[PDB]
Amino acid sequence: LAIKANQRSFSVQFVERVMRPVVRDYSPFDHEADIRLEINDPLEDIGEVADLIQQVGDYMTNEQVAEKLDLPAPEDDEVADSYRSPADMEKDEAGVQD
Amino acid sequence: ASSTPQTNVDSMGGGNGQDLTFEDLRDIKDVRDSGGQVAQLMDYKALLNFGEGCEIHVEGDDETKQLVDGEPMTLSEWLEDAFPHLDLLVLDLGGDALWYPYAVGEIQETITGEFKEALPAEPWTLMPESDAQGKVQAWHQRTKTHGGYQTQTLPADDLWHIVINKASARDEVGISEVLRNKDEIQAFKQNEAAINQAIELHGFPQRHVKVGKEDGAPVRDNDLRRVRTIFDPRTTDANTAYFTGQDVDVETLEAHNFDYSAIHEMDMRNLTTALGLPLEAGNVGADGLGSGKPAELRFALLKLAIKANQRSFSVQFVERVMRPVVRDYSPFDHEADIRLEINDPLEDIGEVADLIQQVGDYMTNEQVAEKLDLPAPEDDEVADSYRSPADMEKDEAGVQD
Amino acid sequence: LEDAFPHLDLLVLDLGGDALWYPYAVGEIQETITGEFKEALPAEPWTLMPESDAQGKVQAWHQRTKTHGGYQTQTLPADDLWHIVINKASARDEVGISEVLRNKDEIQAFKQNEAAINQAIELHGFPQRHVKVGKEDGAPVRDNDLRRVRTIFDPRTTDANTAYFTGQDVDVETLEAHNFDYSAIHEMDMRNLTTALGLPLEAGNVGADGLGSGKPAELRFALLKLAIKANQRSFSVQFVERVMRPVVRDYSPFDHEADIRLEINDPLEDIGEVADLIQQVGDYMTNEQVAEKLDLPAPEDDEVADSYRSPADMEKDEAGVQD
Amino acid sequence: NEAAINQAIELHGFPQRHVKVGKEDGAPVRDNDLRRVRTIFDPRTTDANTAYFTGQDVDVETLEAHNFDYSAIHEMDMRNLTTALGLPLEAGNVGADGLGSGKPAELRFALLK
Amino acid sequence: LEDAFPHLDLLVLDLGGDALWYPYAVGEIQETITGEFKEALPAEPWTLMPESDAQGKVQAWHQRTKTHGGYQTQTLPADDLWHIVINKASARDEVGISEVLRNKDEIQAFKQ
Ligand SMILES: [Mg+2]
Ligand SMILES: [Mg+2]
Ligand SMILES: [Mg+2]
Repeated sequence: LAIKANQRSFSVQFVERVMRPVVRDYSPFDHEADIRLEINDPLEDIGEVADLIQQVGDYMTNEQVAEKLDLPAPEDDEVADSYRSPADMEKDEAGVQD
Repeated sequence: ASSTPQTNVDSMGGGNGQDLTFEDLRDIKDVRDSGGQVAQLMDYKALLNFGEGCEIHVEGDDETKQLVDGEPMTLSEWLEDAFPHLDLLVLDLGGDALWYPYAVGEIQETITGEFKEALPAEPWTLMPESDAQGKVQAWHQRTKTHGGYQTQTLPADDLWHIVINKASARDEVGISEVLRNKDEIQAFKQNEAAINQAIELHGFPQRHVKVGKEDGAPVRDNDLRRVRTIFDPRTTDANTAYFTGQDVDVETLEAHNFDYSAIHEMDMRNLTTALGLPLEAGNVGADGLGSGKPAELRFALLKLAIKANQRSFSVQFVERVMRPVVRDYSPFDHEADIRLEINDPLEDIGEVADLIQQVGDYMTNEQVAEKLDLPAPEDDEVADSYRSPADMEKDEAGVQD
Repeated sequence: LEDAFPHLDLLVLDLGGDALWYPYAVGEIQETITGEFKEALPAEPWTLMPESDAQGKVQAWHQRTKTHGGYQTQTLPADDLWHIVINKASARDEVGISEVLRNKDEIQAFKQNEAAINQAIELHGFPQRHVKVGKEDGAPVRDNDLRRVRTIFDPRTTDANTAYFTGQDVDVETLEAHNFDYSAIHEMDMRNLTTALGLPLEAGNVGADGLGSGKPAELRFALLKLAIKANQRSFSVQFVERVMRPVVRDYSPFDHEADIRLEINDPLEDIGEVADLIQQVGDYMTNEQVAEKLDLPAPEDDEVADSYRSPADMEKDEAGVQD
Repeated sequence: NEAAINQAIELHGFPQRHVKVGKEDGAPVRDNDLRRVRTIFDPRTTDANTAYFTGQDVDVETLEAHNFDYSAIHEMDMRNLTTALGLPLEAGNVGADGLGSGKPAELRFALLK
Repeated sequence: LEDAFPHLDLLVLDLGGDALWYPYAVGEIQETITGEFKEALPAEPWTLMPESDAQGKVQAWHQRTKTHGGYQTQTLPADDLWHIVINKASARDEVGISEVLRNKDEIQAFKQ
């Protein structure tokens, strides 16, 4: 909680008074865009995340899983937005008698 | 059957404002500013109550949908745009309302038209003036300056104030938990100082050289100066040896053992319990209480206390800062069913996942997404279903399960 | 009623708190500037005392409040006030008992023993230096002589690694820290106070051997839950009967004789234990009964709400094959 | 027995300072002389790290806190009262070895039910 | 932004470290010899102190640095500098608190 409070306080402030001025002054983009910087939790357990994904992956889109699991989102938006696994969808290109 | 409430409210008008002087308020700041163990404990209280962040809900949000910036927003989208860093504001004000009798601030605008922010004010600088029915009718401000102090008064119309700790309903001015416990805080600091001074004197052995024969010739100060020069601990080293006549004795003041650990554990127990924290927050522990139903009770009590503070803050923040912002700067209905809710700091998502495995068959996909702290499904038809969205996708074809 | 009492969770904690401390919680019913119900508004319970008739019913309320001078006094006809009593001597007791006043002697005993320990730690918890000067049966040493010795041996200016050189006729004695079991006195005090206030020992940051385990644990936590249930039911009945029903008469188009219940949540539920139960015997519970135990909204369609097999199982029977 | 323990803790639970003044077999010290010594050694105005400087004919003795097992007296009293009122021992915030386990537990909870 | 801030993981650790030790992390925005953004460039926080207006906003920055003799002094318009405060007394506090100066007494006690 103390780390989260410090991280959010730094992140908001870094975006608002160094990233946004750079987007005004040196960039062809809109500086009013919804930029967030986020700073990683130092004490994550990826095994605890993997356990969670096994228990309730059936309620998470493939992008939500990739986000929690700290991976790039899937290549195709159609599978990224699906709930069932990308491996399960590939396995449904043919496949029989499971 | 009353418009004006017909029951009186114990107003100490003989005490001008409340009996809280600016010096009492500035002494709360002195405790907060000072650092060390007591300040860190009250920071842990703020972080438990408010550090896990927040979410805005509007009951029936979908029906609010309106073209604001020529494009669609519901009131939840508009409020999320209006209060973009609400997690910081909630931790700041929630902190202030735990230390001081209130958090307090003003509503600010852009140079013409739109809402800027809800802007806090330094709570030690401000005290309320109350009417005979206990309502704050004006705010009085004293601030440090180029000279000593400057003084200011404000009509209580564009300020807002949140009270967590209060004596009762009707109490619109609240209580500082610090001033309430000042005697216990003083006791803690005094015992800490007593231990530090006792370690300095008694925690370490000291050399006592005795010179001359007992019932023999007396030794004067100039004689002891030469002996001091020989036995000086400044220039002695670990493996120095001494050669003497029989009439020189190297005695020692032993380190006189006392249980400063138990005194610290006692002090910390007193302070943590006085501040309503569990003993564990003070880096101190107790036997048996770490286990079973004894553990379950104290952590249940902590979560109940947090829940009470969170609800008291959340209701009040909506009713006297979010709703006024919706009247003054917004195209939506201010009478809409807005709720702020502040996250439980001590959730176990593994326990939630275990629950969803056992009884997911009785929860809609939206109820599951809510418990699991995720966005609701994209299509309302699947959101409202009871069987998993992955199972419904699997039923686009699928065979021999 | 949910629209009439939007923040009832806060009101219940406020009044329930007051009715445990004081003999009663007490307050009034308020209206908007014309017409509608505003709120049930509490009043400061230390400021109000009831006047009882010969049959023990409260016939009037008497209020004393601090003011610009000393005190001002007020009297109210007990018609638009309402009051909740949790702790009472019996039925017929319409005025109730303060649990604090009832236990005042034990609270005093606790505070006295606490003060005694703090003073004992200050005097006896820390060793103190005793320098003795002069030879035994020798020349006497006067106060002005001890002032110079005090200046040498001053604990204020001494540091951890100071060394001393003396003639034979100076003795640096010590008052040891004289050991006493203040921890056991605290445990005893806390046991007395918690048991007097009907809380378990564990609430006081104090614990007991064996009592954390097995049937010994189960009994004390059962006793706590029974005491809570008794208070909750006593408050709930009374809140409905003498504030919610009057509001339903005076400001509502509904029947005040309707079967209203307020119920207050159990603080010590284990949702995992409930989920285990639903797995074992869900096959005997309707979907509404499951949703009630599990603390969820009832299903959207009454036909599925009233069914015994899961709503997910019924959805799965919209087609589905080869399970 | 409860009142007796509270009084015993007050008198015997805490150590007390005994300053003895004058030389043994020496000149006597009168009440007005002890009043001035009391003023020097007063526990009311003493603090944790006070130091004392004296001639040889002043002794700072102590009445140690004399150990007695008030916990066992409480456990005995509570066992007496709970059993007299037909409640299990556990109701009084007091416990017993072995009796929390197995058939020994099952009997007392069966009796209660 | 990923192209503009290629080593943000190091910058965040440097500034985040400074903003925990000192009342603020502080720095400037730098450009290539003509046109494009170079980097957000930190500055040594012990060398810089802010000047606050009556409303508590930093209106100028004041800099003292060691040199060939003793010290030289510099002043900057607070327009092209930027500064991050983690530890602060309240909102409105734009100058922040050093956690070290706050705990100096406890640090001295430890070392002694
Ligand atoms: Mg001689
Ligand atoms: Mg003589
Ligand atoms: Mg004589």
